[PDB]
Amino acid sequence: SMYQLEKEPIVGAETFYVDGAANRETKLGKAGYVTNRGRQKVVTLTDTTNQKTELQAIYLALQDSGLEVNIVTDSQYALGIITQWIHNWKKRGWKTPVKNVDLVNQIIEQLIKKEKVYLAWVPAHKGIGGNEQVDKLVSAGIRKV
Ligand SMILES: CCOC(=O)c1ccc([N+](=O)[O-])s1
Ligand SMILES: [Mn+2]
Ligand SMILES: [Mn+2]
Ligand SMILES: [Zn+2]
Ligand SMILES: [Zn+2]
Repeated sequence: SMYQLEKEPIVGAETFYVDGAANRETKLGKAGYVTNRGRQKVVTLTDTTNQKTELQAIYLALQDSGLEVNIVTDSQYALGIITQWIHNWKKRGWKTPVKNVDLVNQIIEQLIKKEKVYLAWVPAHKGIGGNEQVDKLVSAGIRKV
C-alpha cells in the first residue's frame, strides 16, 4: 500500500500509550498519552465522542513523536479504521467512512510522514502500566473509573 504498519513493535523506539475519554451527556472529553521515556500530554476537548478522543490521542502521538513510533491503543475502532484506510488506499472497491473522516484524514497525513509505525490494540485493563496511567489521566473529570 502507500504505507504499511509494522507487524511487531519497533525495537528501540519510544512507545506512546494513547487514550481518550468522552462523556456523552456533555460531549466533553480528554485525549492524551504517556510514554516510556517519561513524556506525557493531556488535552481537553469539547463537542467530541469517545471514538474521536481515541483518534485524537493517536494524532497527538504522531504529532509529538519521531520518525519511528510504537503506539498502544485500547480502541478497536481507531486501530481498524486507520488500518483499513492504509490497506485500502487508491485501491478498487473501497469507500471512505462516513464518521470522523476529517480526523482520520489528518491522522493519515501524519502517518505518511513517518518512516515506521507500529499500532497495536490492547483491551482496557487494570494495573499500573502504560494504558492504565493514560486512562486515568483522560478519565479524570470525564468518567468514573
Ligand atoms: C472513561 C473512559 O476511559 C477510557 O480511557 C476508556 C475506557 C474504555 C475504553 N475502551 O473500552 O476503548 S478507553
Ligand atoms: Mn480508550
Ligand atoms: Mn482506556
Ligand atoms: Zn461546544
Ligand atoms: Zn528509522
